[PDB]
Amino acid sequence: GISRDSRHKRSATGAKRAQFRKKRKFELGRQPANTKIGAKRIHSVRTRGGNKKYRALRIETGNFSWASEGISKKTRIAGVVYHPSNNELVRTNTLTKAAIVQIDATPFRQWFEAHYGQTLGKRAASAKIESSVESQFSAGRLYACISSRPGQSGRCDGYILEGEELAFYLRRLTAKK
Amino acid sequence: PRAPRTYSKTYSTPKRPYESSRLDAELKLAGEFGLKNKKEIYRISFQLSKIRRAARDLLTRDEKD
Amino acid sequence: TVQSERAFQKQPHIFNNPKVKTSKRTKRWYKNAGLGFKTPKTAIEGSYIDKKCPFTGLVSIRGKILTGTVVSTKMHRTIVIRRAYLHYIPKYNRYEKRHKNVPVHVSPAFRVQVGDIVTVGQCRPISKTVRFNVVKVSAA
Amino acid sequence: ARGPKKHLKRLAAPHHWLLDKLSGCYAPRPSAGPHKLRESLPLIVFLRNRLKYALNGREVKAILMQRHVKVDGKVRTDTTYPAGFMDVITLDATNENFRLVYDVKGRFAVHRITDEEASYKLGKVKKVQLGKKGVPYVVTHDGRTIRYPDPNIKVNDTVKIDLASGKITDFIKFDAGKLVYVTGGRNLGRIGTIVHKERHDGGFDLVHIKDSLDNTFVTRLNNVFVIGEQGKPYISLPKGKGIKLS
Amino acid sequence: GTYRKRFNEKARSGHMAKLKELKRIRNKQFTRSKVSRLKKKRLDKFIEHQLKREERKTIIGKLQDYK
RNA sequence: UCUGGUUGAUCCUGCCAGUAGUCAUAUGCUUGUCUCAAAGAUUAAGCCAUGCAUGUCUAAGUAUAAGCAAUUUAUACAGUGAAACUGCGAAUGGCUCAUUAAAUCAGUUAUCGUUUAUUUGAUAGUUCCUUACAUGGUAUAACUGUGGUAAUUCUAGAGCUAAUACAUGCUAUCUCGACCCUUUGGAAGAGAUGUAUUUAUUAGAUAUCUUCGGACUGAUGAUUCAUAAUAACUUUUCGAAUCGCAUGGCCUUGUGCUGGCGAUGGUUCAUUCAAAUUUCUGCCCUAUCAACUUUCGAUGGUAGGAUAGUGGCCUACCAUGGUUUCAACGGGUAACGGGGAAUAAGGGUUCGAUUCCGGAGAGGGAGCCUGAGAAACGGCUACCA
RNA sequence: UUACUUUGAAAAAAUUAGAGUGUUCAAAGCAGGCGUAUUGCUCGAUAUAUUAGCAUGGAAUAAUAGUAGGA
Repeated sequence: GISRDSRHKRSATGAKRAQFRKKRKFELGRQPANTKIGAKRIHSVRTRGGNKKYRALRIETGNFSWASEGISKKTRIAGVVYHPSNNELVRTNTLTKAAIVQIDATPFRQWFEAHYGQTLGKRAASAKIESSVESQFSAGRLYACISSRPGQSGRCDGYILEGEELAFYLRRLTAKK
Repeated sequence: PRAPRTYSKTYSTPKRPYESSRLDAELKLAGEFGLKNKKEIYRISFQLSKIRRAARDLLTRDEKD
Repeated sequence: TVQSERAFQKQPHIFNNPKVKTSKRTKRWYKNAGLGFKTPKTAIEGSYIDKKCPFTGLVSIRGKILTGTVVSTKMHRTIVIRRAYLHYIPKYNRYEKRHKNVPVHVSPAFRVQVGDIVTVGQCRPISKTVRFNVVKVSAA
Repeated sequence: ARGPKKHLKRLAAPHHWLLDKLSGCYAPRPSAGPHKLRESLPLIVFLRNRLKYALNGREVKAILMQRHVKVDGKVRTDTTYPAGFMDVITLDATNENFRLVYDVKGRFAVHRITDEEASYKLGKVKKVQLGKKGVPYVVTHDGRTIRYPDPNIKVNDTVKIDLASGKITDFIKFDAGKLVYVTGGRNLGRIGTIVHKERHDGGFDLVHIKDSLDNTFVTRLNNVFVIGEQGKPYISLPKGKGIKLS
Repeated sequence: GTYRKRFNEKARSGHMAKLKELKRIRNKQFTRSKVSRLKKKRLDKFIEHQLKREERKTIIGKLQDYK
């Protein structure tokens, strides 16, 4: 089905190129893995060389890193909120790169309690965090940008949205609601 | 899928093949030297033509080139 | 403005620590494209984000280098130049004029106007027709 | 083709093998190895067409499976192994060592070699790099990876390698005034001292060489190969010492 | 040549399909049997001559009433 | 490219006569020797009876053949070896030029934009961490037997038994060093310690005394490169339950400890044989073909998907762009491209399916499995003929 | 500054043009032979931008850039 040659497109001048060969194997494409949220389910695809490549069909958990603290914790992904390519992906809960998902916040706030001796909500300069991040902690979900390619590696790894990106995507969410 | 052996034509018919002076020339040569063929006389004349053409070009080139 | 798109434009893997307070509120990454091309201070102290700017993006300049005369500047961040050359017809023992319109990317760190002489360097395929990148602009 | 070729026609072969164009259609395609395809001498070409120690490929098999041939200290048994340039090929029953090195006419050249000279081998350090666990290595012109080199070894510098331990004995820098062998291109086999490295950026650095009759030519850095200092080649050159004449 | 007359179009079934599609997409710029043709032309001329005959006769009728 | 003819003779314009070759294409007659050599053509890349053209074993993966040799050291096996499992190859070679006119191709570049079986060189002690390693477990083939069918390299049910099949899995070394007494150092104590996948972060910068003996990171023209470190993550990898010849060193005389040559394998990195993209410039006839491309991706931007990877390659959301009288687009080609072949004084012109190189195809659309490598056709599937 | 010119590297073999050699001649084909071989001796093995790219030398031609004001 899918192939990705450049012999079936129009020319640069706007001409129609006649066919040159049959489709080749080294210009194949494969069917997208619309990775949704559910119990973990992952295919393995054999790729050029003998190289394995894991596709994710449904994945629940993920590894999310707090960049300002430089740490990483495994959390549970709740649901996709924003995605800059397709609000149909937002609707159907597809997990891709550059998606904006809400995650659980309990391991992050547990690490924060055990590391700074202070709860969240309701070494002080180190304990001080940002206001929107504190609001999300009080809410119970954290905004995090996915930065992995779950149709390729089968992992959903992201980073918690820090100040400037959080401001931009908060404006985006509030304007698009 | 071999390499081609090279062959080459060893003689060459002259420009005007029928001419009384050249016919009597080849009669003189064939009867005097015991030949049998205009093929043989054209063989020798072709060799001499090649030689004299090479010599003429080396004349026209510069001395001590 | 910088954030005029649906996604957040950024320099990838370049991170500005929020707990660390410094003077320059962003952290910008810039390189020099070699070959004696002076990187512009507008690209050093700019504010744009461009994946294909040869001084700030992930694009190398390598191999061939051309110069051209700009023809059209109507599409976003790419121009079209026109190289001219003299082809030689050995039958008629004289020449003829020809031209090839090569489309080429331009960084937002440059200001081209239709008519000047630019110098472009070959990079990896940016788009369908864009394989070069404007690296040194000169007026006329 | 849908994969790698395994055959080589007779006229497709590299010219300097001196393979005569009637004894068949195929020439020993040299197997993958240390040296590149267009500048390698298979052992069948060396033993049969050059030394005349064999009359057939079956006799070359008989010799190699008898385990007489050693190429750089180690036994080879593949008859199309790519023995390249600056190689040591020892035949023990014949008591000969051969340095493979080019002649002036552009072809390879048997060089009879004694034991004390066969014990080592030059190699053009071509890629110096930092490997895993933070160790440095050099990659010479025959694939030889040598971890832990001297810190002053750079690209394009000759390294004299002790064979029986695979180690770096010493090295020869790349400066003007060294003795330079030329390996590829039109002038290959012309041993001359290097005068000036004309250096461009992104292009190819040319090299101006001047040899003993004070004749001057230009090659590329890819074809230049440093041997030794002025008048002191580390190896023994073939006859004529690499001088092109009239 | 793209549009020749081959030997076996019944074997060149799919070949002719892709060629016809190519011709359509190419000459979209422009769009966006001879004996039978002679019989068609002479048929049109004959039926037109008969219409000329009938209209001639009714004009004769018109003028003979109008005199 | 020339010669002959008008008229008393002469010059140009004319008319006629005369002349040519062609590995050109058919064809006719003749044809003894020696050497050498080719062996397509209906614009039919139209159709095939039969036969063959791809298989493979070393001392070194698996033999209880109810195979053979007896027989002499071999009561686990040991020689040779059908069959079958396993490994590799079948992706090269051979044929043909149907398609394709900036396409293939030629010369020139790039990969700081990727995959690579093999070959070659390097490479991995992680010691401990609470409840078999003198070496775990399942099956299945071939085989024995019971059968089906008009038929094919069809195979079903039942009983065995193996692995380099398949699936599991455990087996100290550095730094500092108080002391001591001094050499030949050895020492209480303090401290550290795999790869692989994915993400986040960090580094990867470089305009005075003497006991004369001793103390006061790299590369490129250029990188987010090589490399290192931190925190976690994984339906998660690897870190040898393999094989041949020999039998030496030890001794607490245990059938205890150690040990040579070499075969297969395996993570990463480099190399080689490659592969895919890729930059400049170059194609025959056509203007009584002047506008063409964009719904159906045409030109660019951003994000994602997909791929080995770049990329409108594809999906979104966006701007309205791109080519052309320097000939775009579309048409014709009895168009595979090139090295090359013929000819003339030079210039040119005409051939090039055809011994080498490259591309494409296997009756024609389409699709895939295995594999490092195929959109394979002496592989498989569906359609048409 | 470029065009244009000079030179150099690059333009696979086979083909072509050349040099050697008594295949019995020839069309072809191929690339040493002697020695006191314990240290040497002899000859030949060259050329083929036709445009693009790369490097280089220029004194013409043809385009192409750059003195002025005030006190």
